[PDB]
Amino acid sequence: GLLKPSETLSLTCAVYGGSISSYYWSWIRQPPGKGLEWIGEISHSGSTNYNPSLKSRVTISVDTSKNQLSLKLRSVTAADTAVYYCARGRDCRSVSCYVSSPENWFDPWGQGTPITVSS
Amino acid sequence: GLLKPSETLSLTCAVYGGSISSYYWSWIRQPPGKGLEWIGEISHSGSTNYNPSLKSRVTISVDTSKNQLSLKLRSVTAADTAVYYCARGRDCRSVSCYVSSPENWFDPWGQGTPITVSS
Amino acid sequence: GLLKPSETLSLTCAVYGGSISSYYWSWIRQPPGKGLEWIGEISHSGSTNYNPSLKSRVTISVDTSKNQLSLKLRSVTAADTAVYYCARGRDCRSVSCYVSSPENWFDPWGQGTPITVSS
Amino acid sequence: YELTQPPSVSVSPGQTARITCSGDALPKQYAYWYQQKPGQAPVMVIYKDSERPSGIPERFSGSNSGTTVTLTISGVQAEDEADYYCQSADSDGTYRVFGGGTKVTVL
Amino acid sequence: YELTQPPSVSVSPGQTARITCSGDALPKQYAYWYQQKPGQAPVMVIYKDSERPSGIPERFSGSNSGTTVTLTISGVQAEDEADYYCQSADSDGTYRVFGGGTKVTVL
Amino acid sequence: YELTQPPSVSVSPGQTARITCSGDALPKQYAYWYQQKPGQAPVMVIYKDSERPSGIPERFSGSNSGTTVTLTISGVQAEDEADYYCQSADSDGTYRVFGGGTKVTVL
Amino acid sequence: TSLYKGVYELQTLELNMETLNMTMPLSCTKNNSHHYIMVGNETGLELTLTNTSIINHKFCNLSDAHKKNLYDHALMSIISTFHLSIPNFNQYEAMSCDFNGGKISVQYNLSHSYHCGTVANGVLQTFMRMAWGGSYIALDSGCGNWDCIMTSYQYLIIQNTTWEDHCQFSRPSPIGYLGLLSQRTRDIYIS
Amino acid sequence: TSLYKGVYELQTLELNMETLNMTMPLSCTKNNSHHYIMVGNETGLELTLTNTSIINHKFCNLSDAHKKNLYDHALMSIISTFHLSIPNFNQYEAMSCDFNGGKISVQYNLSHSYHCGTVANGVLQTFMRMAWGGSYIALDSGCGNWDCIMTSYQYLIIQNTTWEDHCQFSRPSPIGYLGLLSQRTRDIYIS
Amino acid sequence: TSLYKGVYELQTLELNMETLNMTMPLSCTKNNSHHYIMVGNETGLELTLTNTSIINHKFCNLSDAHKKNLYDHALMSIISTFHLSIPNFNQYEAMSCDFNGGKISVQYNLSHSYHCGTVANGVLQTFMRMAWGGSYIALDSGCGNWDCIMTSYQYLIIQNTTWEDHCQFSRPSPIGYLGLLSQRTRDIYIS
Amino acid sequence: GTFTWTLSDSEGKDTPGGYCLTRWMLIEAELKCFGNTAVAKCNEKHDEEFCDMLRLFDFNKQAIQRLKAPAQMSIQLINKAVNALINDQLIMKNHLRDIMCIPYCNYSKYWYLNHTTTGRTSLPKCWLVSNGSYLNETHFSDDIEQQADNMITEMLQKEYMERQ
Amino acid sequence: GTFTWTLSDSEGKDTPGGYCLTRWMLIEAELKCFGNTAVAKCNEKHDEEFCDMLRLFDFNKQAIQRLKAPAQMSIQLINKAVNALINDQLIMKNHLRDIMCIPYCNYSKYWYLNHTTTGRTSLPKCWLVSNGSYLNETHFSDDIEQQADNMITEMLQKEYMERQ
Amino acid sequence: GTFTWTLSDSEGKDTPGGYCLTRWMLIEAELKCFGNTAVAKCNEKHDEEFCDMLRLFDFNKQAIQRLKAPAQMSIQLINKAVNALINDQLIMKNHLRDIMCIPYCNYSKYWYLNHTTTGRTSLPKCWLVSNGSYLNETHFSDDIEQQADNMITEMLQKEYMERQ
Ligand SMILES: *[C@@H]1O[C@H](CO)[C@@H](O[C@@H]2O[C@H](CO)[C@@H](O[C@@H]3O[C@H](CO[C@H]4O[C@H](CO)[C@@H](O)[C@H](O)[C@@H]4O)[C@@H](O)[C@H](O[C@H]4O[C@H](CO)[C@@H](O)[C@H](O)[C@@H]4O[C@H]4O[C@H](CO)[C@@H](O)[C@H](O)[C@@H]4O)[C@@H]3O)[C@H](O)[C@H]2NC(C)=O)[C@H](O)[C@H]1NC(C)=O
Ligand SMILES: *[C@@H]1O[C@H](CO)[C@@H](O[C@@H]2O[C@H](CO)[C@@H](O[C@@H]3O[C@H](CO[C@H]4O[C@H](CO)[C@@H](O)[C@H](O)[C@@H]4O)[C@@H](O)[C@H](O[C@H]4O[C@H](CO)[C@@H](O)[C@H](O)[C@@H]4O)[C@@H]3O)[C@H](O)[C@H]2NC(C)=O)[C@H](O)[C@H]1NC(C)=O
Ligand SMILES: *[C@@H]1O[C@H](CO)[C@@H](O[C@@H]2O[C@H](CO)[C@@H](O)[C@H](O)[C@H]2NC(C)=O)[C@H](O)[C@H]1NC(C)=O
Ligand SMILES: *[C@@H]1O[C@H](CO)[C@@H](O[C@@H]2O[C@H](CO)[C@@H](O)[C@H](O)[C@H]2NC(C)=O)[C@H](O)[C@H]1NC(C)=O
Ligand SMILES: *[C@@H]1O[C@H](CO)[C@@H](O[C@@H]2O[C@H](CO)[C@@H](O)[C@H](O)[C@H]2NC(C)=O)[C@H](O)[C@H]1NC(C)=O
Ligand SMILES: *[C@@H]1O[C@H](CO)[C@@H](O[C@@H]2O[C@H](CO)[C@@H](O)[C@H](O)[C@H]2NC(C)=O)[C@H](O)[C@H]1NC(C)=O
Ligand SMILES: *[C@@H]1O[C@H](CO)[C@@H](O[C@@H]2O[C@H](CO)[C@@H](O)[C@H](O)[C@H]2NC(C)=O)[C@H](O)[C@H]1NC(C)=O
Ligand SMILES: *[C@@H]1O[C@H](CO)[C@@H](O[C@@H]2O[C@H](CO)[C@@H](O)[C@H](O)[C@H]2NC(C)=O)[C@H](O)[C@H]1NC(C)=O
Repeated sequence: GLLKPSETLSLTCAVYGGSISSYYWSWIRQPPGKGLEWIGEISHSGSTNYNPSLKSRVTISVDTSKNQLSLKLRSVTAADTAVYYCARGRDCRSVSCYVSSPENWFDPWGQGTPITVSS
Repeated sequence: GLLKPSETLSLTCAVYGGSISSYYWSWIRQPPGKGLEWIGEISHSGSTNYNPSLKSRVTISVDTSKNQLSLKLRSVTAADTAVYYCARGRDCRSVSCYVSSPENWFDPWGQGTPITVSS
Repeated sequence: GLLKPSETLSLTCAVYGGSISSYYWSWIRQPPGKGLEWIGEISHSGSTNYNPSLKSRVTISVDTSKNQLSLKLRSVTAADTAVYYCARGRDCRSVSCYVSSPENWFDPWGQGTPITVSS
Repeated sequence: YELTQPPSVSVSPGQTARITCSGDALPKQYAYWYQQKPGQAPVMVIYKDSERPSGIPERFSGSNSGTTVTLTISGVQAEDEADYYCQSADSDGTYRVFGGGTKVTVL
Repeated sequence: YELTQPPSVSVSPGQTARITCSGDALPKQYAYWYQQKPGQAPVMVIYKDSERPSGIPERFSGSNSGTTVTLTISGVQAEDEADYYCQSADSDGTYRVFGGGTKVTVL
Repeated sequence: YELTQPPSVSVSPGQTARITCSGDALPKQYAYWYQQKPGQAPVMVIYKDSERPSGIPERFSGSNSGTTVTLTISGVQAEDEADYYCQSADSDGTYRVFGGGTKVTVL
Repeated sequence: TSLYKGVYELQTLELNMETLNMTMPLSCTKNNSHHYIMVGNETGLELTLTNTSIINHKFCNLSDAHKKNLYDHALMSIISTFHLSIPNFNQYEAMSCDFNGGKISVQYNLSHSYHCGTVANGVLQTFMRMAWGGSYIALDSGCGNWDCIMTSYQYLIIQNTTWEDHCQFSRPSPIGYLGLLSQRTRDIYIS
Repeated sequence: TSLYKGVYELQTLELNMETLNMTMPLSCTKNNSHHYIMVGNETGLELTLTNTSIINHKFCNLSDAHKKNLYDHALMSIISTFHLSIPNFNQYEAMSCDFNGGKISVQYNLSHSYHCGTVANGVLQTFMRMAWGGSYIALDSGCGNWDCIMTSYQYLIIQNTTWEDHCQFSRPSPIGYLGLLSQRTRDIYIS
Repeated sequence: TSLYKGVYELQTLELNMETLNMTMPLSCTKNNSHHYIMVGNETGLELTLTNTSIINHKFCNLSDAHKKNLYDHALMSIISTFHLSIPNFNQYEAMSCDFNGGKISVQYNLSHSYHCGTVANGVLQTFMRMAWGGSYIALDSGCGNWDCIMTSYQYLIIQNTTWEDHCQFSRPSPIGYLGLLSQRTRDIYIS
Repeated sequence: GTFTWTLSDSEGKDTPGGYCLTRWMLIEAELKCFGNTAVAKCNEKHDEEFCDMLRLFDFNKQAIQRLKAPAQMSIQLINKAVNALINDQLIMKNHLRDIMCIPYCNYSKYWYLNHTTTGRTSLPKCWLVSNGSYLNETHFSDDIEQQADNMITEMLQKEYMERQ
Repeated sequence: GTFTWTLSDSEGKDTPGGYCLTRWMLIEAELKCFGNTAVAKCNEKHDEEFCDMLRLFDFNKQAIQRLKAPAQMSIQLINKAVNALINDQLIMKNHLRDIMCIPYCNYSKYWYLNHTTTGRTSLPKCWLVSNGSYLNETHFSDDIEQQADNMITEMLQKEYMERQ
Repeated sequence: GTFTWTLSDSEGKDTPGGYCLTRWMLIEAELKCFGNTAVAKCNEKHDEEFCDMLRLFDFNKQAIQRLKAPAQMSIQLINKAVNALINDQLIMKNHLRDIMCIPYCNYSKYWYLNHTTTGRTSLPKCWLVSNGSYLNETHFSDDIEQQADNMITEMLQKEYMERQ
């Protein structure tokens, strides 16, 4: 929907699916007319990484009782208008990648949810 | 022979042979009508082990000047009536078994010496 | 030439060549009518060893700006009359022999310079 | 950390299109390529530097030469007109970067 | 720590007698078997779980199945009537235990 | 530390001369042999215990037997009349010792 | 269970570290406020995080305790290990003791300076290590904090107790104590 | 470069130990008299060999410094490592300090007894190790002298400074400091 | 000798640890009451188990000894190793010293409390280790006793002596001393 | 300094060169024998939590059988003996893992692979702990598969050495 | 006690099982990837200066990514962690070499051999220092040649194991 | 931390890569050379008393040849250098053996097997001590036989590697 400049954006990839163990789920956005920007990712262990320029305003989490993946972005000050997407990423079944993985990718994409920010 | 209840029993397997280096010598007794009971054993290094229920009353030693193996049992209070035997056991030519050996056996047996305890 | 008993002897194997990196250069002397005596040696790293009986009076060094190998012997008290020689020795291209070498030899010899010590 | 892609290429139908991507972390990191057609989410076309995911036509083939990677579309079809993007992580991993995106037109 | 043996078996002459012994330390410890006839000292019959000592007739053969061990006397002779005992050490070694003893009669 | 050599040997022309050298460090240290003719510097004849340096005639051959080493001159020529010396280091290395020197005459 | 490669069964093993009691101190966790170190059987120490002080002395008369020598040496050596292992412990006013008749009682005041470079996050690191494998529940902290460790409690009290089986939250292990033996002389200031 | 066996190129690698600044102290040498230990960024210690004293107290009031606790703990732990690592330091009159407002200033008098079994060749061994990989230029000694180490300077002064890039003679390295962590309790006399 | 497998001769080797004298202290046993630690040549320490005291002071004025600095530093560092390595040494009244003119004399009273958790079985463990490989003859104990070690003697006296070849019961070895260097900070109580 | 303690003889009948854990050392109260192909590795590895625990348990066995009982329980023996028995830097490793929020070993639970026809097993690996509990198998099944391949490799090496 | 720290995953695309050094760790500001045949050796060797530095750099990477930034810079983490990361006796070795006037490693410069067709490299060795400067190649070319033969041997062993 | 000291070159003429013990280090006053097949093992083993003594003796050789003589005899050099030279946990191992009434090494006497045709020898093992004296050969001849088989195995491995 429509957000005001000081509001928090909350998106859940309930439609696509999420919080599936063994996978590193991630969020990506595409401002209209622009290329793709990575927001952040969450490992099956709950560990996260965020785009360093965005990090201070963003939370990615998984609700394991609901099996829902969600993004919360604070202070959505106009510039955040974009289409937001989930992607499933790589799996992990080893200890070494449990909390961090040198690589990931975005194989299936969660359709895309346009977000408009205005006043 | 005959022992009184507060006397010490002293047996030497001089007849069979004993205190032969490399072997773990042991003492066994058989109360009349009963099965066999292990008393204790001595390694060629002089180290010993005793039946835990008997231990506090029993000494096994080797006199290396005499080449004689002997048993001393204190407070021989009637219940100790039994035939007593020596057995040669296993040999040892390695450091690991010098003072203790996980296993032993009783291959030759030293005939048996009936002991009567009474008043 | 001729030296007095309290003078220092200074010889340079400029004619033969010297201070060539990778080699252990050495000095040897032969008192007239006698066998050969080792004086000392210097490694390409500048490290030296001297005949223990002579050591306190002898310096061996290399002048790397001049490419000259030289010997200085103090208190040349008559007994030092001898023919003095340089020898090139073994080479070294490994760390282990840089400052010390269990073995050496004297393959080319630097002709020989007779030294007379008198008053 | 940035990846560089040409903003566009053009290919006549039946010819081969090549789009490239470059960056310093590429000798260590794998590139992945995605295809986005107007109105949809991107679909992965090349996995790791060269491997083609199931469902992707044989026309698509990737390769690399160290600090650069590329996607080759052989026998380009009108069906292949799209915006293609590369991504790879930074030298230390963690941060994932998409390139600018190359518009591939089929004339 | 105890070893369990049946108190007795009976075998017709020419048949096979089997006496068993069981305990928890047996997968780690070896059993030894001894034969005692009235009036004498026991003689070892089976060494380790199965090996026959020199001088012992071929009739005697041992075996094991983990926590149990056994002595088989094939072709039992009247000569084999005796009290047979097993022994083994406890789980940690050190303490040596004899079983109850099985009386083998030859009927 | 000292090395022992005979003070002299004599050989008729065409015969074989042998000069020896001994010492305690020799099982560890290599000996080297030098030839000195009157008026010149010594020239190495045998390198390590047996190896002949280039330029040295085939007549010269060394060998060792543990604490002793030797130089054999086969087919001695008048050209070989000289003072021959052995050297080796002490047991710990560092100190280099020459032997007394053996005068080899060719009669 | 399940087979790997069609032939290897995955199996598990759990160790009974209780049998190590006769040679090594064993550290247990009961709940957020109570942790225990048992030495052999019969005795041991109780480590309690509380809001109630027991000592208000501001004295720790160790030289007197040593002269009298009525204390159990096996407990005193655990305490000196604990104490000596606290990094940068430069606030002695934060530590009070009462050694009396052999009774051991040591109280650390975590509210003294109450967050890096404070008393509490020094004392609590040693605590976390000695009661490791359970003590983390008592700290008001998530993971990723190696220094700035704080709890809501004001005092850490160490007292001698009797043996009882209190290993309800986590099992006994000699590991915390043994690990601290290598930290005894690290991060100790001059005078 | 050159090829070994006709196929192996010899190549080199140099490490940038500057990136280790955020977790470990890095020791640099500027010239014969000035050496530095940087801790993170912003601060660190300056080790100076001089002929000018700064402290003439003959007191080192550590207990007062500890009570006030105004000093940077990361620098104090470097100093206690330095001090405790000095072998056979039995001359306390050779050490003066001035801890004031958190200011750190420690002065060792090398001219006190000024050559084996002296003060200077004790203090200078620790110095040589903490400033290793550059400090050798400050010693009036050739190689082959493990004990009788002397310099011409009279004082070794340790003071807190600010961060500046002073690594002119030799590059920063954590190795000197890390090596000293194993020497903290060696060669320390009784009382 | 004998051949194994018909081809391998069993041969022996004995080490001459005397040549290690110039870099390491060497510990010897002469008889039940006298043990020695030689340092280089010329000097060393004598460890004597006796029934005759030499010091009746009940003072150990180390700070005075340090201020005067007349003692041999190589012997003082052996003594501080010995002392600091004694586990649970909480009885200072059991130790008297007389440092005078550089003279070293230290006396431990083993009869002070005279059997686990006593003075004697603390001091004697360090003794057994420093004089290891011979000292066992002086202890009134069989094998199997790691703690309750007692002797019949009342005092352990450590004094400086001159070099003499006293290695009659057992050969010199650096091993006892070197082993103790790892025990210097273990089992030392607080204050 | 590296640990030096060696394990006592505790071989199984079909497990020579190995080491058997008796029931009092195990929660399950079962007797478990590991062979020499697993046990020998404890003398080479510096990083195996299982092997260090194996030494602490063996130490206790020998100390209790060999030494006379003390008056009061004392811990001097372990304070001096500990570095000969375990790698104290493993404790530090697991401690750092814990702090850095990485799965760590708390030394109580181990897993191993056991071949269903031969009885040959791997040296037990520590089951790791994260956020108060044990990791699921689904979080480390790739490491388990690697262990299965390491065992297959070793079996093949054995037969090849048989070919001489 | 022996170091226990393991390196994080930092594989190159053609360098699996290895470890890549990113540009900020190197003076040259280049990316350098070493394979598993060099890196694996760090878990066996106790005497390689390169491997210990490799652990200190890896430690920093993980500590900075995993731990929350401190208030003021503290060195408690390294004072406790250091023995798990490096062999402190190498520092002592190089220190003694220095004192005894023997070429020593000051830990900043390393050399390795790199095969011109395959890209396979040796584990870097420390370039040694003596009398204020680096040793010339002409003073250690025999050690370099030995390293070249060790690599040839290993390559041949690999093909032979391929023959099965 | 693991020892780091390396032995100096002391090869015999027919014993390259080995290490020779000169007469002043031996009671017998004989020169004894051990080959590389025995000596190389000292860089892998953490538990060999002989190898640690070999390092202490080598240390002395280098310290006396490389360092200037001190004023008065000082032991600072060993107090700092010792852990780089020996495993202090072996001292602890032998100490615990002694206390627990188990034969222990007191570091003075060693034995080895020497092949009568080739001169190849084993790395010396410590002759153990119990109850004030040395153990008889009759108390450890099975360990000697095992060493003989280990040497035979190694010889065969050598020829097999020759077959390529
Ligand atoms: C590791 O474990 C072993 C086994 O326990 C232990 O070995 C023992 O070491 C001691 C010390 O070296 C050995 O003791 C020597 O024994 C000889 C022989 O003694 C017998 O025969 C004599 C004959 O006269 C009898 O009197 C004696 O009672 C015995 O029956 C003695 O001769 C030795 O004494 C001399 O040498 C000593 C060296 O220090 C001197 O201190 C002593 O005063 C004597 O010196 C005189 O004679 C010298 C002759 O060379 C001469 O040079 C001197 O100037 C002077 O005139 C000494 O008592 C003992 O036999 C070994 N036991 C064995 C192998 O079973 C190790 O010591 C132990 N630890 C270490 C580190 O190795
Ligand atoms: C403290 O520890 C030091 C070592 O750290 C000991 O000092 C050593 O003492 C020994 C014994 O005197 C020195 O040993 C050397 O023995 C050589 C033996 O020679 C052999 O060969 C000749 C050949 O004709 C035979 O006759 C003889 O019988 C032997 O078989 C001597 O030759 C050595 O002499 C010196 O001079 C010659 C000639 O100039 C040189 O070639 C030698 O290299 C050497 O310089 C020597 O006597 C040993 O060298 C000493 N070491 C050191 C470093 O000095 C102390 O004895 C010990 N202190 C105590 C109290 O025990
Ligand atoms: C890490 O552990 C915490 C505590 O156990 C988990 O958070 C709890 O989740 C349950 C639902 O499963 C809630 O009912 C509790 O109220 C939560 N407790 C707290 C303190 O938040 C957390 O989910 C775990 N993390 C992961 C990735 O599993
Ligand atoms: C352990 O050592 C003791 C002391 O050497 C041995 O006991 C001595 O034996 C001799 C006879 O051989 C007697 O004359 C002595 O009187 C005994 N001394 C003591 C103190 O008892 C003991 O036999 C040795 N043990 C073994 C198994 O050999
Ligand atoms: C060891 O280093 C010193 C100092 O760098 C070298 O000595 C210098 O040599 C130059 C000529 O190359 C002279 O101009 C300087 O005056 C000398 N300085 C000093 C202090 O003597 C020395 O040559 C080097 N040793 C070796 C073997 O190269
Ligand atoms: C803590 O230790 C003290 C000292 O041993 C215990 O108190 C003693 O208990 C005995 C029991 O017979 C009394 O005779 C002493 O008089 C008591 N001494 C003191 C100072 O009170 C105390 O009980 C222990 N604590 C616990 C919980 O058991
Ligand atoms: C050494 O440390 C002292 C103490 O932190 C520094 O001096 C303080 O500087 C602040 C700056 O805002 C002042 O407010 C304090 O009053 C000063 N305290 C004292 C005791 O002077 C000092 O500047 C540092 N040294 C250097 C070279 O920076
Ligand atoms: C123990 O050390 C003391 C101190 O060095 C020795 O006594 C000194 O001996 C010198 C000899 O020239 C005298 O000048 C000093 O006056 C003596 N000082 C004292 C305090 O007596 C003492 O001899 C040494 N002990 C032994 C056995 O040699």
